[PDB]
Amino acid sequence: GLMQFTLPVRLCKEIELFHFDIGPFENMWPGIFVYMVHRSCGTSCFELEKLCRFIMSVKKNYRRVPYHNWKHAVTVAHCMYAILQNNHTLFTDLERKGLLIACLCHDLDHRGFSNSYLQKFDHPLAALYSTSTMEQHHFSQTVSILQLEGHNIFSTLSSSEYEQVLEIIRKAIIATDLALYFGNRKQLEEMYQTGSLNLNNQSHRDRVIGLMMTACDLCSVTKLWPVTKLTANDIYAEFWAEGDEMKKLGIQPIPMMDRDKKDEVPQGQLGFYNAVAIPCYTTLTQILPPTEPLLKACRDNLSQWEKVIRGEE
Ligand SMILES: CCCNC(=O)c1c(C(=O)OCC)cnn1C
Ligand SMILES: [Mg+2]
Ligand SMILES: [Zn+2]
Repeated sequence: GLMQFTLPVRLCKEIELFHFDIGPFENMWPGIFVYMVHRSCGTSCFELEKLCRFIMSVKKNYRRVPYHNWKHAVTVAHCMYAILQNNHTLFTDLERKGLLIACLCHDLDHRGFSNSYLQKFDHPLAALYSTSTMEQHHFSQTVSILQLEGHNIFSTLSSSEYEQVLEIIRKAIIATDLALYFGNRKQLEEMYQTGSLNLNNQSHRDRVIGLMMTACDLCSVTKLWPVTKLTANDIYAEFWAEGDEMKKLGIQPIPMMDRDKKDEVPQGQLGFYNAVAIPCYTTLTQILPPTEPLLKACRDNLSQWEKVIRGEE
């Protein structure tokens, strides 16, 4: 009850910043996650005992893949923590609870492969879920861990509060499906420029939360250059493994995933910053002006990728 989580001074200070890196000590990441929940939500909102058991079942159900791992889960929850703390009054007690758990859970049981590879492989998950294949699985794994004896961190919500939070978490996780991002940000762009955007309109909140999810999911592009640069290696380790599996099915992969075309990464990053990241943080900043640091950090890293092509590194 009177049990707080305290961090070392540098973590205590740096964690509040968008660009915070959770460091290489895995055994600290749970404490970091609880610290974020307690400051974002209250020391009340979850029974510590039940949270601590949920966090470890969640950790256990992430795999040892180069990028889509437990570290990704906590980095993505941290970025949601920075957004929610810089936009205090805009979000309800339940949204704050739901989104942090959504972000920790959003890639549960990822195998390091795209929705596309499953479809070409004809993986059984591509039969059970025709769109947002991994993402329907991720929410499905979430609900399974919530159903374990001593794991319902939501036990003390009213019945209708329970269905509201599992609905926030489902929309939140599904929205991390990048095929859905393009449409969602188009509709948010138009609604803010024709001025019809209304944060009291549930279908509008849904879209805004969805963009937040995309923004947190992508947030390795908003870190300091050396973090972003080293994360890019992990991301390409999964992409080239997938490309190798595409070749194994006798399909030529897109160049992004072809490890022979390692030369074109810097140009592939420019495409992704221009086509996805910058448009994402731009529209986010417009709706939530305190998220600007993410835009500024993204533009800086766009700049750094340009210097790699110009042969300046
Ligand atoms: C699979 C997740 C979607 N993409 C990314 O998260 C990403 C990329 C990328 O997609 O690059 C494509 C050439 C580059 N940096 N980051 C964070
Ligand atoms: Mg995902
Ligand atoms: Zn993710």
